[PDB]
Order: sequence, then structure tokens, then C-alpha cells
Amino acid sequence: GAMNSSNYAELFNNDIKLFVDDTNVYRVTVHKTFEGNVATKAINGCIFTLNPKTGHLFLKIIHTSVWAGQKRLSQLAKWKTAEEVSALVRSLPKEEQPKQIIVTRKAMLDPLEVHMLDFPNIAIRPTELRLPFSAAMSIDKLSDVVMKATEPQMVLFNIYDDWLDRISSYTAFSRLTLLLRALKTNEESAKMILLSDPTITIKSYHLWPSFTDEQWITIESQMRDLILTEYGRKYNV
Amino acid sequence: MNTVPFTSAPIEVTIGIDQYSFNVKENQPFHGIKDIPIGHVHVIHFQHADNSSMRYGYWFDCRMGNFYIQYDPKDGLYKMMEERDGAKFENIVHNFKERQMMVSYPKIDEDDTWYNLTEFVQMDKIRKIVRKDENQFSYVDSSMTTVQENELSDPAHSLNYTVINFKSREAIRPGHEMEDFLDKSYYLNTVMLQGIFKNSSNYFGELQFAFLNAMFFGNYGSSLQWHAMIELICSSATVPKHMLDKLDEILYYQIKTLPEQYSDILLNERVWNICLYSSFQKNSLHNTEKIMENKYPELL
Ligand SMILES: N#CCN(CCN)C(=O)c1cccs1
Repeated sequence: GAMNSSNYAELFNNDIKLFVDDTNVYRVTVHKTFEGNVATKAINGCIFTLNPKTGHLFLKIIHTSVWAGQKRLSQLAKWKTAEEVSALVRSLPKEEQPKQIIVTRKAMLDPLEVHMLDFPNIAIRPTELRLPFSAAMSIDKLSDVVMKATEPQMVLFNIYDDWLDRISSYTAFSRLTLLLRALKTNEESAKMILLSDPTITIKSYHLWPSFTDEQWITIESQMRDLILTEYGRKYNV
Repeated sequence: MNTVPFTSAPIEVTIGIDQYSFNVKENQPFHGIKDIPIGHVHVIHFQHADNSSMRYGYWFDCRMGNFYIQYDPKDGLYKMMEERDGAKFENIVHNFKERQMMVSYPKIDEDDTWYNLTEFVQMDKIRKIVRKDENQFSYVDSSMTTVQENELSDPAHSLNYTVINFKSREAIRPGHEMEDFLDKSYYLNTVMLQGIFKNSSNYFGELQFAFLNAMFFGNYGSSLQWHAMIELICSSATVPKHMLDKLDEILYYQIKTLPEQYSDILLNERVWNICLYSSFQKNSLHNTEKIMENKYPELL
């Protein structure tokens, strides 16, 4: 059924599973028309499909041409998401296909179940966790590839860089969700924390900076304080 | 006008005949039901006084044989049987009518209720849903499960309604996923009508039979089927006009006949609110919407 705090370690067992987050699929700017009405302009989006055990991220870039001439775009976006995840599963060798797909928003359940009818053995599940994957577009290299795309494209990343050489999946996912939660709560401050030290760089083949173990401890503490600080600012605490 | 003789009434029971019902006391001199209108199916049903558990009954058509009822003290129920000795039958009916030991089917002349509830119900289709080919009549009870219920346990005792499943490969064409799930016209018109039922009369007959089993026996699986067959039409953007108009009439009379105090258990709020207020056909069921809003406004 639903995935929550109680069954949290299941994410890191040896059953292949994917999170699917559709919050960045259909993205718009709202603006005024010459006549003083309101209209939207779409910008490129992405499906965020993540294996939380291995860090493998299947970033399917949704180019604005897929919306041309279509109606009810927020509804279509869910079905397009499900169509693309289905296509990804079919493209994978049998032994790489997931046994479960966890959707971050329950409105994805029916579209994904319907597109996956050919896979009765793949469980489609919701989650009670509030995961910060909407902030994926605050990772500079991901945003860059999405905005530069001129056509539909899939790009593969490891969202954990090389962390699994030194830490467990559980700890890597905790670090990821902390970083993303901080970027979601105060993007500017979080990016300042990550880039303030001129001597620490991001490898060409990585998404995040090359921090030592002790530096990650400092960074993680700074991200926690940012999240708490913003909570106080929000609720006047 | 045909007759169903009873051999006797040895246990206290409430006896239904179609939408009518009456109470028979233990060992009361009751010997059957006369003046049953020819031209329709009928149902004769039972609820014992000492154990209101298990409503059960028999669908029959007096054109297809001479049927009587007798209590079986071993299996503990009133059983329908067929009389193959016509002169025995007629002599038994004549004697019981002369002694005035039969109730009369109490149809008012102006009243088309039963016809309207059974317009599309045929005995031959009932006998395919309820499989017991040695009898010309069909037994149904409160606990019988449907084939669909069984898939999600004795197959011979099952209600073989046509399986309807909105999230199934049968309902969804590869490559038309969103289209077919949000507009069920393909599934209604091509899969169900053209493919399985052959025509709308057979579809409505099964819908009507499902409702009647839900109402008279409290059969939960039948209620599920009734609601599924309504939702399938209402969730289709493209439905022949004659079917929409006929559905409105069918549902109007079903809602009119439903006992008011059974609504909480026989009517699915989600389905009815979706069908009347959100679906493609929300504006096509004027008679049914009016009776629902005047009679069950709470549900909505
Ligand atoms: N009709 C007929 C045949 N039939 C059973 C009843 N309804 C009977 O012959 C008998 C009835 C009552 C005593 S014998």
C-alpha cells in the first residue's frame, strides 16, 4: 500500500523500485495579454524517476512542443508522465524492471496503473512522505539540460555522485532529501551554503560539490539550520 | 392469468411475489398465488420469520411450465418444483381456488411498475446468468457471489454477470489509455454492446435483473453490477439517444420502487453523484435526477 515513515527502510532493500515525481512535467509562467487577460506560456519540464537504492535518475525532458494544440494540460501531463514511465519500463531488460513504482502524488496512481496494465506484477504505490523532489530544478546541471533541450530527450544521471563509495543508500537518500528540502525552502541561501567556499568544486561528471566527509557534516548542519531558520521565519517562532 | 399452488406453508414466512409481500403464519392454510400476469418474468421470494437470515427465491415464467412450491424440512426451505402431470396440476389448482386458499396477485389496472422494472428481462437470459439447466426456473439468494467477486467460491452457485472492469485490458485500447479511461465509449459500444451483449436490450435486461436481485435479496454483488452498468453508460461521451432516454426511464422506476429505508444500503453515493452531476450524461437523465433529488436528497 502506501509508503510512509514506518516502512522507510524498504527503499534500500534489494527489490528494484523507482520513485516517480511529476511536479516539474508541466511548467508555466502566467502573464497578462495585450487585452489585459491572463494567459500561460509553457517552459520545458521533466519527469523525475529515481532509484533510491542506486541513485540512478532517469530524467525524461518534456519539451514544450508536446503541449502544442492540446487541451486540459494539467490532466494530460499526468497521462504523458505515465506514458513515458511505461515506455521506460518496457525499454529496460526484464531483470532491470522495477517491482514497485512509488508515485509522489496520488493523482498519478490511475494514469500509471492504466499505462502499466501489461505489467500486473509491478505494484503502483502512493506515499505519505512529503518528498522534496520538486526542487530537482534547483540543481543547476539538471535545470540546464532541461532548459537547453530543443526536442524530447532522456538523460541519465546518478543523483548521489560517488557518495555510495563511502556511505550507505539510506544515508545518501537522507543527504539528498535534506539538500533538496533546503533548496526548496530557501534556494538562494542553500546555494550560498554549497558554493561559498572557493576551494570546493563540482566535478565535471557530478551534480554536487566534492566535499570531504567532515565537510559534508558541516554542510548538512548548515542545511538543517537553514530549514529550521526558515520555519521560524514562516511561523514567527 | 397463471397460478403457483403451494402443497402447504409449514413454517412462518414472509412471501414476496414481485414487488408485493405478505406474511404467512406457521401451518396457516395457505396454498399459493393466483392471477399472476402472463407476459412477464416473475420472482417468488422468501424470508423465514425465525431466521430473517438468507432471503432466497425463484425467477420463473408461467409460460415455460407449471410450477408449484413445497417446503423441504431437510434442507429447510421452500423449493420450487415443476409439475409434469398437467391434469394433476389443474386439479390441484382448481381445488385450492374453490376453497379460496390462494392470494391474488394484487395488480392495480393503472399500474405498469412490474412491466417497467422487467421490460428487458427474459427468462432465457436469466438462466444463462444463473446456471442450473435441469430446471426452467432459477434460484437466487442473498449470499450468492458473482463471477467477478469470485476472481477477487463454489462456481456452480455463482451469478455469471458480465464482468465489467474499468482498469482492465478489455476496457483500455493500447495507445488510447487516457482516451479510453476518461471516455468509456469504446468499452461501452464496441466491447460490450457490439461484442458481448449484441444489443442494448440485452444490456438493459442484465442491468434490470441485477437491480432486482439487489433489491429483493440484498445481494451485494448484484448491487455492484447494477451500479457498474449505470456508470459505464454515464461515463461514455457517445451513447445512442434511444439508450439514454430508455436508461432514464429504467432508473426512474427502479428509484421509485426502492424501499425508502433501504437507500442507505442499496445506493452508492459516489456513483450516483458522479452519474448525475459530473459525467458526460449528467444532463441526460432528467426523470431520474428529479426523483433522486426529491426522494434521496441526503445521498446527494
Ligand atoms: N399442482 C400440483 C401438484 N402437487 C403439489 C402442489 N402444489 C400435489 O400434487 C399436491 C399438493 C398437495 C397435496 S398433493
